Amino acid sequence: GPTIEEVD
Amino acid sequence: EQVNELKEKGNKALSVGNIDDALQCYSEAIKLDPHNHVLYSNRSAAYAKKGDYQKAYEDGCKTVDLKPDWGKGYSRKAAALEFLNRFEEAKRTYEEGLKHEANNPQLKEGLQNMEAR
Ligand code: NI
Ligand code: NI
Repeated sequence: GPTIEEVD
Repeated sequence: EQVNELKEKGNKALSVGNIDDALQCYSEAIKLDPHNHVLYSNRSAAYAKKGDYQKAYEDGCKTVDLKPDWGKGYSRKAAALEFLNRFEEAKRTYEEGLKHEANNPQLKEGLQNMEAR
């Protein structure tokens, strides 16, 4: 599944 | 600083698994600073974690609209498209991002994944 990148 | 404050509050809520609280924090910050791409990118992430991929997509699109040179916005948009099973568009989004940040590893990986499906 797609990766949800960390928030900034 | 107030915007950063709300963003941090949102990041913390997200860190403890309170996604709805995170969305509320990011949305309040967005009201104060509607041109802040970081807020839309973070809200896109929260919506994706929640499983509302249409809203994750809308926020990823807004991130790209506001800051087209930022590769991560295309990753937000493209990830939402993948969840939405719109892979052709996801692939083109990674490609579009690479026209702005050619050496971005996440976009390169995304493109590679879409080219391997
Ligand atoms: Ni404006
Ligand atoms: Ni462009």
